[PDB]
Amino acid sequence: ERGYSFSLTTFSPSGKLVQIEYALAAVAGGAPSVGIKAANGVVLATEKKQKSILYDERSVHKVEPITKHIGLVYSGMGPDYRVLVHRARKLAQQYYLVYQEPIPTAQLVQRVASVMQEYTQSGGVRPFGVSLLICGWNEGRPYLFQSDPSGAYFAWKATAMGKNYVNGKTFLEKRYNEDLELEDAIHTAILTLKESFEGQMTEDNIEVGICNEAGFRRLTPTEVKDYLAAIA
Amino acid sequence: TGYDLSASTFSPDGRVFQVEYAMKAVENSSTAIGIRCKDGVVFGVEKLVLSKLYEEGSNKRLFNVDRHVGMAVAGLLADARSLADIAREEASNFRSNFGYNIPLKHLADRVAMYVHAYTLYSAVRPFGCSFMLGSYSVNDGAQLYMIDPSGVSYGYWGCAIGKARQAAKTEIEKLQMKEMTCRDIVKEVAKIIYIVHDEVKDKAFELELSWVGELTNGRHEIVPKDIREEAEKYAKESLK
Amino acid sequence: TTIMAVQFDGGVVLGADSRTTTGSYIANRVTDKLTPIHDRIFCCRSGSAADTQAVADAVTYQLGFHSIELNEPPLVHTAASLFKEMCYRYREDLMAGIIIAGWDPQEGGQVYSVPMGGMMVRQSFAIGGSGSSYIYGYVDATYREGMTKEECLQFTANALALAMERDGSSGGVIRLAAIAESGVERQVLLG
Amino acid sequence: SSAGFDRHITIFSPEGRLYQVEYAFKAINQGGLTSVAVRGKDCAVIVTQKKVPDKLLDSSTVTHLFKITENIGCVMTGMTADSRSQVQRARYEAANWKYKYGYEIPVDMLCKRIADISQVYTQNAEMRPLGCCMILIGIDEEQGPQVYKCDPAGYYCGFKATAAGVKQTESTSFLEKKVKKKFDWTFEQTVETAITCLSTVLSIDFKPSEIEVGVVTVENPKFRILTEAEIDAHLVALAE
Amino acid sequence: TTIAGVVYKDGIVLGADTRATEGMVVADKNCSKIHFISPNIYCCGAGTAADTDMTTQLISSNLELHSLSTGRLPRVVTANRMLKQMLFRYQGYIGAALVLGGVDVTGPHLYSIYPHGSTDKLPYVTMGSGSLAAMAVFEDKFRPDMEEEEAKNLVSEAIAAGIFNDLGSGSNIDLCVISKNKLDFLRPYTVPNKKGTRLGRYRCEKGTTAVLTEKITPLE
Amino acid sequence: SIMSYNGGAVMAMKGKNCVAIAADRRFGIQAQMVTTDFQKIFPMGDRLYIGLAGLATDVQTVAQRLKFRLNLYELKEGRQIKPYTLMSMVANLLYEKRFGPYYTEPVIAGLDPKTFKPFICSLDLIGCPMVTDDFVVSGTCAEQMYGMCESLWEPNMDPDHLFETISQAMLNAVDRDAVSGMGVIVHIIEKDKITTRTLKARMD
Repeated sequence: ERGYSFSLTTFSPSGKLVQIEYALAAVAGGAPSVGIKAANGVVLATEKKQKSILYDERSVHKVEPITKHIGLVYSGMGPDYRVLVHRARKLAQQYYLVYQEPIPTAQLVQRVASVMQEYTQSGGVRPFGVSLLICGWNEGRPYLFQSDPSGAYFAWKATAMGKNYVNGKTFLEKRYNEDLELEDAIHTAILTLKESFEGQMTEDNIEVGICNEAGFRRLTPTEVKDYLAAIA
Repeated sequence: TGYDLSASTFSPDGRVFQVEYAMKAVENSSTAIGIRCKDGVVFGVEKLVLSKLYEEGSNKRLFNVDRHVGMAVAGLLADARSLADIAREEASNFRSNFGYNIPLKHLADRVAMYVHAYTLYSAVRPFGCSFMLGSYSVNDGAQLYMIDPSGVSYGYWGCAIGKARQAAKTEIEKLQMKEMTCRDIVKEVAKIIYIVHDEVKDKAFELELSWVGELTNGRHEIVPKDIREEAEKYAKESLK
Repeated sequence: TTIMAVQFDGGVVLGADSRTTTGSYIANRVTDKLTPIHDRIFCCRSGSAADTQAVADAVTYQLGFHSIELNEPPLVHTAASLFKEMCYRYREDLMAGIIIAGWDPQEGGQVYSVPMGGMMVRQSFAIGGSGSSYIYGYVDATYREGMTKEECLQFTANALALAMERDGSSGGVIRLAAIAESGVERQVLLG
Repeated sequence: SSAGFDRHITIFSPEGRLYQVEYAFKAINQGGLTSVAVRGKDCAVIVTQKKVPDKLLDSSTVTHLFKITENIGCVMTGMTADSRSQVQRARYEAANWKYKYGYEIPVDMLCKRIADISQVYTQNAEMRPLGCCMILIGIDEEQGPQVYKCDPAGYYCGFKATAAGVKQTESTSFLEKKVKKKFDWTFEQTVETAITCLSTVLSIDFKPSEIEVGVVTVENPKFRILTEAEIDAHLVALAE
Repeated sequence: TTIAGVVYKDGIVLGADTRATEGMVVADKNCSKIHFISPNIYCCGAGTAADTDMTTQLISSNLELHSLSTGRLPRVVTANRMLKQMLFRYQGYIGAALVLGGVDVTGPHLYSIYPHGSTDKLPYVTMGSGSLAAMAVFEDKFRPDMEEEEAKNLVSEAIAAGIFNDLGSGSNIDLCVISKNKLDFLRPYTVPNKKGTRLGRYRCEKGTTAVLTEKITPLE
Repeated sequence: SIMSYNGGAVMAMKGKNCVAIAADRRFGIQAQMVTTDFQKIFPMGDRLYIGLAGLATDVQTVAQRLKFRLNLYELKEGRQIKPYTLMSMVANLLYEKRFGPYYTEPVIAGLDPKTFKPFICSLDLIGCPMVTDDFVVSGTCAEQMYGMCESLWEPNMDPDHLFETISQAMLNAVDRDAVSGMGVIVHIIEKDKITTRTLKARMD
């Protein structure tokens, strides 16, 4: 190219960055999701509806593993999601080649947020449109983090992203507590996912991954049919 | 309109006007036609004299890409010269890397992808040229190709590029070209050029005929029309 | 190591020993010295093992990509041209004894020779390898123009068996291949 | 809502939209074409019409069925120049799989790598996002046949019956009305639904010389383009 | 250093020894020479010890990257193609002699890799310094499609032939049995060499060593 | 050799719940000594040390590069470093100079930061790690140190007899070496405290 390298983001006279606040609007207009940190594990659940009766549901996955104890979901736009996944995979192995030890979940979010930072400040590119929820059970205690296209990150007990997140903000505040089991957490994660779903919730409209201390695992539709088998 | 400065932007209905604008710059160029017989390809260019100080064979639009491939350009002449040097250079690498002559079906693919790359970026513009590609082989017969400024390239039996694109192929298609020899084609190309617009809004023109096929033993060269002068002896008989 | 290639009217016939040695020890007792490139073009390789394996994978990548573009079966002369480009450029770095043979729709059977220098030449029959010098005077007193396929399978089998009997780096088992318009007939022989 | 340069380049608008990519979704529709893919059985069927408006224009150099590898074939919609450059990357990166990894590329893995190239054109600016679409077929061992579809936005999916071109909303309404009952798919049922869905949406009842059929089956897993004769054999078979 | 492998009727048995020397001095009495690659593929190392360690972790990193992106079980020919293409680029400067084995969808596959980049597919291989002694047991006592315990007895016999040749080991014969479903990994499979007992009195006294300067620093 | 240019000897030994490490004190060019207070044992956090031997250039250079990477590690993570993590860190640093290698051979000794578990390992000059359960040695006088440790080591030893064993091993082996000596320093660490003693050696 010509080699311009000028950034597309500058300060308002009020002092706000306009484009990053626009990218958060595209995050809120995505598919809803929920994550709940329980006493023994972390539960992630999202809401996957095909637009037709033709689409296969065993092809694309939403709950996505990073390492064998770290998973990752999103609420935003699908195509921008696959970039940072493949980025975070290669980034996790670079830790493992140096230190010969699987990366802790706190250290992974340190580096992935710096990647999403770099597309805001640099030249000619726009930021992402994808927020994340990152989970894992490293060193006994499990973890649940959220990143955003601004580059910041937080640490949630239980939160929701996507459409109607202010409804799931209130519902999880009244439903969650200090401790549960993993099985109680999946029960209240579907009950908050049943808040904004369609008329019928099947084994294929939702898609759930968990974090045991034995490792990360996403659930097959055998269990999710048997778990939503009239358990609320 | 107001969306048509760069070639990197879309219109609100989904097209690129910078490609649309460059196509109808070729439309103002003089007519050059092409036609293939059962054992060769015959080119033909209506070329008009600038004033008088043209020196009878200057700045010709019949190029010579390879041993057996040549062009029949029309449009911006200087833009076609640089584009012809891409095709000259492309056939040399195929010779050096594979040891035999370039197939015409593959040569048109390599050029059209290079034309395609100027239709994407904002730093460059699309080409303002369109041209023909003719060749002949004993293992493949004769082929005739056609490349627009957008990069769309596929094969014809006869074609025309210029002002009278429609007005020439109206009477190309009334020829039984599947069984004619190319020596019979040469006097038939001569009338099609001479039918459309000899000196109506212009003053004078001059005819150029390129020539490849089995009679040239696979070579590509200009006709000997200084020999026998049979084009103008036969095209000017259509006065009645 | 001894490799062999004879053309006939229909196609070509290839042949080799195995015995991949290292100094005076046989590392591999049985070895595919002949390698497919396309469906009708083989090569038999000699010289360094790690060099000729690396070259043959690159030519298969280039020729296999080249024919899908043309939607045509490749020429045998096109395949022999690609080995010449890598061997002449990366000479002083490789020790390759490639012989390319195979049937072609345009031209029938062909045999090409690419020795360690980097030159290329077409021959009626071509041999190569370390133990090629021993049968080297047998082959031109026995060769006869206008053989059939079954004579050439008999011709190369007796030709390879003399070097395999004699040369210490050669021997093992005879691997043969017949390439024609119909198919590829590969067989393992001892005798 | 034009704010800054959101109607021109790839930046976010208010309300989270971005308009240049969703201008590309109807950049296909200037082609004037419709393609249909059907997976029903141990086979997979592509069908797409051609449009030949000229007698001078050839017949073999038109077909949009493109052979990627021996087991993978594809069909292209949208504009022609962006489509053929897209196939160049698909042919190229399928051979890099075989060179790097030592076996044949899956049809699922190839549609990812194509969609990631369309991602960077969406992500980075001053780079035009390739207004064309691609549908693949192929046989996967221990998985059966598959049909995939890649967007200019980089969104891919894989599904049973696929319509692309101008008439998605009419054809996909018909395919759900057809594939709701799990009828037996015996490789003649697959072609018969692939033909008669397009024959009702366009309402043509066509001659055997307008369409093509690409096919792959687990009895001959090579990609295979049907002949003009055997297209007529399936056509008179559904003539009731 | 003696490593060997075999292909029986269902899977692959790998074997190795447990000595690393420096010069002609035994540096390690127990060194793990069978390396992890994937849950179906393992690899034995010979040659430069640090070159085999850093190489076998890089490819094990990329196959974990490749299979997790693909979503299915890796292939042994993928691990072969990565190794032979890496080692050819270094022109044999990286001294690594490898035995590669695993069970794919297609079945068991055994390879041997030389540090210049030449590979061979064989039903049984031996590598290392004591490879000549171990190939004696194979070439005498191999028959195709053996059973489970017949194959484990053969490899443990072939490794033991190299141990009682020089540069053998402080013998702890290792075995890794790879099958279509079951995976085994046995570090102390056979211990033939026992160090004799110490028969002397070595009475040490709390104060038989003179100290010039002492120093105490507490902790928490 | 280049390893025999300055001499040196580093020994580590595992006890019951404690671990000991020792080194000599002599610095000198090939035959001429210079000083008797050259540090070869460096603290890397609490209850975890490292010892270096070989070319005295690369002894001081690697100990500064490793300290550079350690402090950046212990600030991105609030925890301290584990002993296995340091061994993987050092082997990465040595293998980067694969063809320009540092002429040193490290020895790492320390306890677990959470539990009481001791740890010893040593590396080559290009980074082949090697964990043991009894002792590791490095330096020019390697073979003298193997002969003492194979006879004097016992499995489960209090910090009293662990001190006397590594003292008798280092004093007798180094006096047989020519280019090593001039004093021996001993660190014996445990869960509660760290004891550093210097021994009465032959100064010849």
